[PDB]
Amino acid sequence: KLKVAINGFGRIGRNFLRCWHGRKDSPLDVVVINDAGGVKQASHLLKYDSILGTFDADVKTAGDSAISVDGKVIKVVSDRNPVNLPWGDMGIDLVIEGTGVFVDRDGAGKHLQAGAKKVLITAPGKGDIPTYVVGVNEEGYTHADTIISNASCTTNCLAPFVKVLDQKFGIIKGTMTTTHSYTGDQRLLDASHRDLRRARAACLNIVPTSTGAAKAVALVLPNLKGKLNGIALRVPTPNVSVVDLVVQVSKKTFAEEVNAAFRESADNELKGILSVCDEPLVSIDFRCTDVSSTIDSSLTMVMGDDMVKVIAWYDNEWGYSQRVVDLADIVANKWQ
Amino acid sequence: KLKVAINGFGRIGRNFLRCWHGRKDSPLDVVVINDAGGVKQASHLLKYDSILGTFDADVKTAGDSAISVDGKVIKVVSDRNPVNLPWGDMGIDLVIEGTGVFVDRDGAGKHLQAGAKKVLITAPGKGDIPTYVVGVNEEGYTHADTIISNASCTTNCLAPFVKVLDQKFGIIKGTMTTTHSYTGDQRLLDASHRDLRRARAACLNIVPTSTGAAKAVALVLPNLKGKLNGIALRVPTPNVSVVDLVVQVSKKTFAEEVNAAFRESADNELKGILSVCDEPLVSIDFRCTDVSSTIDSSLTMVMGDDMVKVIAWYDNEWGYSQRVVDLADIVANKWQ
Amino acid sequence: KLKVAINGFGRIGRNFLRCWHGRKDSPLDVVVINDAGGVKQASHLLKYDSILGTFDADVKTAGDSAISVDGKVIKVVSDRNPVNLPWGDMGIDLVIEGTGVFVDRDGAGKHLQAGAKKVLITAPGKGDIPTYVVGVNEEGYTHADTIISNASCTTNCLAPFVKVLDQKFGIIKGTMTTTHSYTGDQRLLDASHRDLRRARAACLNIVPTSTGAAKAVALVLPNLKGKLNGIALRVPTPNVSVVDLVVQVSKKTFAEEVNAAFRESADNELKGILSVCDEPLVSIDFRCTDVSSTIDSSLTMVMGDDMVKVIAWYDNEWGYSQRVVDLADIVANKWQA
Amino acid sequence: KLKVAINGFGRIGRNFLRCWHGRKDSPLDVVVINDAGGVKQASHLLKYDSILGTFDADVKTAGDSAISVDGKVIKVVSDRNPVNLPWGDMGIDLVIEGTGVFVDRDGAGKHLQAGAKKVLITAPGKGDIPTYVVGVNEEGYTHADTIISNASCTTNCLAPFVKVLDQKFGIIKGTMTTTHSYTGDQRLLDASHRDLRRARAACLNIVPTSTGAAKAVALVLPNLKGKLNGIALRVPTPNVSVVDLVVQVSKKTFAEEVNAAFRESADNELKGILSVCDEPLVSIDFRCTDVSSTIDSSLTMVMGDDMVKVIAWYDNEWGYSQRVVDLADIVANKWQA
Ligand SMILES: NC(=O)C1=CN([C@@H]2O[C@H](COP(=O)(O)OP(=O)(O)OC[C@H]3O[C@@H](n4cnc5c(N)ncnc54)[C@H](OP(=O)(O)O)[C@@H]3O)[C@@H](O)[C@H]2O)C=CC1
Ligand SMILES: NC(=O)C1=CN([C@@H]2O[C@H](COP(=O)(O)OP(=O)(O)OC[C@H]3O[C@@H](n4cnc5c(N)ncnc54)[C@H](OP(=O)(O)O)[C@@H]3O)[C@@H](O)[C@H]2O)C=CC1
Ligand SMILES: NC(=O)C1=CN([C@@H]2O[C@H](COP(=O)(O)OP(=O)(O)OC[C@H]3O[C@@H](n4cnc5c(N)ncnc54)[C@H](OP(=O)(O)O)[C@@H]3O)[C@@H](O)[C@H]2O)C=CC1
Ligand SMILES: NC(=O)C1=CN([C@@H]2O[C@H](COP(=O)(O)OP(=O)(O)OC[C@H]3O[C@@H](n4cnc5c(N)ncnc54)[C@H](OP(=O)(O)O)[C@@H]3O)[C@@H](O)[C@H]2O)C=CC1
Repeated sequence: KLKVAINGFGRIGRNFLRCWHGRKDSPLDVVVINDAGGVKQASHLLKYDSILGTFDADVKTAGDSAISVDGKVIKVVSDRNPVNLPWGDMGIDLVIEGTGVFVDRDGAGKHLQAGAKKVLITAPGKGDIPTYVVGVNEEGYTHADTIISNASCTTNCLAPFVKVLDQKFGIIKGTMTTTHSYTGDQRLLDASHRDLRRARAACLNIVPTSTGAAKAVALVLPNLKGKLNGIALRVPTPNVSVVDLVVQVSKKTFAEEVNAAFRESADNELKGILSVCDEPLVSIDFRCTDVSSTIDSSLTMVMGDDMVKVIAWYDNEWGYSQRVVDLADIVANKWQ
Repeated sequence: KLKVAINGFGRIGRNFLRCWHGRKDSPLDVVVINDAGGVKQASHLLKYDSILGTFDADVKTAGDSAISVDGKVIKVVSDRNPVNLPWGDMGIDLVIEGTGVFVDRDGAGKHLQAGAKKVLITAPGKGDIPTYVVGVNEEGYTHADTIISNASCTTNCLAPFVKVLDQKFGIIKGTMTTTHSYTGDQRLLDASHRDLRRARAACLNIVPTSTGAAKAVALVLPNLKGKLNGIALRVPTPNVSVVDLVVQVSKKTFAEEVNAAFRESADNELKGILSVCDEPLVSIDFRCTDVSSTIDSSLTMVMGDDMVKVIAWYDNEWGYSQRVVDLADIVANKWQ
Repeated sequence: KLKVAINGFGRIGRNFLRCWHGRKDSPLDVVVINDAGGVKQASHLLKYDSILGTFDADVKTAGDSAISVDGKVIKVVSDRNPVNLPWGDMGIDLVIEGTGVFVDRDGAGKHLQAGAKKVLITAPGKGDIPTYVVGVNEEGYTHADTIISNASCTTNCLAPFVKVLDQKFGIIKGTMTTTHSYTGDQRLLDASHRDLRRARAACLNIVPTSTGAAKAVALVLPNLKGKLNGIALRVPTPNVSVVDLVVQVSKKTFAEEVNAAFRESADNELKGILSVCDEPLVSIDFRCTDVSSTIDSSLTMVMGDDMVKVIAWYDNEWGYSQRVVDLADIVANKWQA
Repeated sequence: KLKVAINGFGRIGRNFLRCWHGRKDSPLDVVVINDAGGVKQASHLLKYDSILGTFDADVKTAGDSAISVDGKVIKVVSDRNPVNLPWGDMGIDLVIEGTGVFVDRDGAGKHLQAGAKKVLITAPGKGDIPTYVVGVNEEGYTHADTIISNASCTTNCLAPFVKVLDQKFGIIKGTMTTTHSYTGDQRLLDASHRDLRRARAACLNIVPTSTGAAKAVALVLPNLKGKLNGIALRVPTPNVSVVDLVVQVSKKTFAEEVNAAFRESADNELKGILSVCDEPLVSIDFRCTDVSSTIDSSLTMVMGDDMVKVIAWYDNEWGYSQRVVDLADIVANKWQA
């Protein structure tokens, strides 16, 4: 019931399509896809995936202008410049901007120029762009918004439980470290990169790198402005990441009280977004989890009664993608 | 000038031998080695190493009771039970206990029974065993000690800079997380293990696990008793690890002041033990570093003036081994 | 029907249970497991798998003596010594031996001493033990065999299509190499091992190691006695392997014909055993394939009309386990004691 | 002596510089580098290497136009378009082309348009470009060749011992497979790529991919035209590869004899090019070996007296680079313009 266009059929673009496919009675209708790769490439890389495994659905080529998924057809275009896109011609209502290169208002606006009605950036938007994290501040959304951001994968894992920590105990200050799976932005072997660390062989190193999730939390949760900072450590795993948040709170507490606070939310206002796991699991066990963040309850610690340490897992590819579909769903429900 | 016996020719045992080999005018004399493996195995695995690379020295078999290194001969025995060892027969002064199974007083004492004069455990000693970290409290050592511990690799990285942080700013409370390279204690593929997490495929997961380094710091630095706790995250790298320490201090400070405090120590009382790196490096760049801990100066952060976050690198195998040689050197210099 | 006991709940042991669980109207009944690790461990590792993913079934501990899967309770014992197992007491018909330590008659025989009626080794048997490969020589099995072998994962991948090659082109001689994923027998980090190459860090090296798969093929395809040989190259992947076979055939041929020969068999004789893939895929795309061998068609080459090169993929864990289930199924159907 | 310019400071480009740096009394003088990434980047990546380790030399930036290694200053420029390079202005004699994008005459020719006197491609040339393999056909090079190719890392590993086999046993036909470490052309995570197999996550798969190494061997050893073929299997290791060759030889032989043949050549003809290792080693033990091919003796097999299987290791980065240095050395010694 809503014409959606996928701009950039990469990890997020493909995960998004498969996430959408699995939804029941979806308000969205993916009609077109744009990628620098060919049509035979789109179908091949959509059907076979080194992380999600083979797609359980009939995926084949539909000529040279489209692909087929369980019968349904989806147009396939290719144009590095968004302005030259048939968005208007097709009456595209929403464009899923997942190229990683059109994050500001100028770049992302080119979709609007091409005739698109609205755009959702699958990443933090630079400049003055409204960003939303489902379960944290999506209510602030309004159809009047033509360009919106769904933040980063890390921000979607952090915001949900930081919100609980702040409402229940009151965060004073804090730092975070995310031991993150490597991503396409890194190099397979030591090679040129503006970030001299991300330039190093990704499957061979623990790669420290900056993160904006810490400060970005303040966007969706104003009360946290200037209260958090952090860094990231990219490690040799292909997917699934973990956040290590340490905060000083105003109200004294203890490990199990903190955990119970998370469970209360997980069962109510954050059901489907936040989860608490009591099992002694490892990263691979969290692949394909729909929630944005899963607290490893047994790792929660409190030092000196007011320094809380929380460990939360998140499938950076799949989990975030479900959040993209959710935000897109909201756009379709609060339309015109 | 001191008969040393290597009990357990594993990662630490082999690294220790190669570390010792590189020392100039060493007070130590490695005369014997004991391992569950054969003689041809000891020489092969000593000469070829997937982490340290090929040993630059002539290593060959010396029959069925010894091996040869650059000409020098070293006896090779094999006996799972230490009591049945020719320590007394050879007049062994010090035994480098690196089997990982004789960590308490009963088990490690068996070396003394076999005729050994003293034992140095290359790991935290369980029970009432004096533990020392060079550069932190080695002065407390006395020849009267028959069984001593050199703590863990993590404790040797943490203690050095925690000592500086506490003397210069006064630690109130803190938590730590070590993103650690996998070790032999983990499983290559999901298999039986008392620790249900360490039981999972090590090259495929981020594996949370308990650590005693946090509490162990209190042994070598009494003032820290009950002030720190922490966890470990084993990741898919074969060697080199990193500590992420967050502490609340009494004296307000800022990132560069903290770094300068580390440099001051690195240049004086902690020269050779602690180091500060201003380069934007990654884990592989710290392999074979002799220091116990290297602060990544650009990652240092301070939140709200009294919450300090420090990131320090350490070669868990090689770096720790140099510390083993150092403690052994001390034992030889404060002998009888 | 058949009372089955699993001895050694490792990769194959757990892949076996899950393989069995997926079968419909199984003639087998897994009633007990001998896990050295314990009940909590058996339940946890069965539920969570780094390769197979989370078992889609309700798995929990049952008291301190068993576990349950979707309600079916399975007893759990722990004795490293087979002779002390309550096999006779429980009336165990078939013991699935997947410890990797009781691969010879004296070892496996211990299960018989404990009362089990028959033992099936999930690996090449050592010595005079009959070995079978489903799709190649299973018909040779008889209820009289007290100790059988299901061969290795490599033999199960090779034998099937080698059989097609031989009967269709006549194999004169040949050699093969398997680029194999690492396994529990290798070392995570450089450490003691009888095989000085397997002693080296598995996730960091290309590790050459001997293989009996080539010779083992003669045990199931007598016609190829002393005609094949080869080695293995253990590489840094957790599961799924690939065999590279180069044979000199009597009949001059060409790639397209060789592939066509495989397709015929795959569609008939070896349906469910051998497969042919025309897609340009990679190792991971073959995880959880039930067949024991999948020919990569586009890689088939023929040099000088008589030198054939074949590349076949195989899930050394899941595909092999499915075969162990099939062989056990034959033991049940051929039973009648 | 020879004014050398490095175009493309990638894995080979940097391995080259370090290889050159280790040489004594080199006839080459590296005076400029064209790095798209910049000066700080060229200096940093030259100093810190995830595979080679930290360069044991004082490496720093020099102003904003150059870098220096142990005091020797090397200019750095950045133009993705070769035609605009100051080659003529600097009087560059030889351009080391390691970008992987100017592998044909029209591409490499751009360096000549910019004033360089000669171009040496660190990869198979596309089209009518003469290609050489040090130890096999270097003597065929003449100063008249303006654009040459040093072939691929796989061709440099195969050719050398294939030459020994052919002249000592006569190769009738053959096929090979190289279990190759991944390279920058593969994708870190599933992503767009002309080669649908190379598009797949490199550290997570066994990736089959085509190779020209077999055919390329004919360019340096004419005698083997149309006699060999093969493929490549990219595996999860960062560096070092291994070639698996299976050939049918005219003269009946046996493993011990084949190995002995390699040792003779290694000790004479191909000393410093071919080597023979009797140790049971693994991939990592061959990092930084100067030879371009090391025969794993204990793995040599012969099936039916005429089917020979050879396994040879090679550091596709460092060994190849050392060869690029040698070929450049021949350009200098054979110069005289
Ligand atoms: N991976 C993850 O865990 C998450 C990523 N994100 C964000 O999503 C974005 C993309 O990331 P990710 O999918 O991971 O990375 P990928 O590189 O896998 O996806 C980016 C895609 O953009 C495509 N592309 C680039 N330019 C164009 C263009 N101009 N027109 C059409 N297609 C184009 C690229 O095609 P080609 O390959 O041909 O160059 C590539 O397929 C980034 O903003 C990232 O931060 C957010 C959450 C999670
Ligand atoms: N790796 C690292 O980063 C560090 C490890 N350590 C500590 O050092 C110890 C060993 O660790 P590590 O070297 O890493 O592990 P390894 O398993 O590589 O070394 C342990 C060795 O003990 C040998 N061994 C076991 N029992 C005996 C015995 N009874 N007699 C003779 N030899 C025996 C084992 O032989 P076999 O393999 O035949 O069973 C193995 O070679 C542990 O205490 C560990 O915590 C401390 C600092 C750093
Ligand atoms: N992995 C694969 O791809 C294939 C393996 N195989 C074969 O199957 C066998 C096992 O291999 P795999 O599962 O891979 O390896 P694992 O090591 O994962 O399994 C072996 C199991 O045997 C258990 N065990 C050892 N001794 C005993 C005992 N005495 N009593 C009870 N349990 C015991 C071990 O327990 P613990 O860990 O407590 O020591 C371990 O769980 C081998 O014969 C192997 O060659 C065949 C086909 C495929
Ligand atoms: N790696 C190995 O094992 C071997 C590789 N080779 C061959 O060498 C070549 C390069 O391979 P490799 O070093 O491995 O790969 P890399 O990608 O690491 O090196 C290629 C380099 O070319 C640079 N580059 C691209 N275009 C230009 C340009 N127009 N001007 C200046 N610099 C440019 C790239 O810069 P940037 O990253 O900024 O895009 C990159 O640094 C290929 O021909 C390859 O087949 C041969 C033997 C061995």
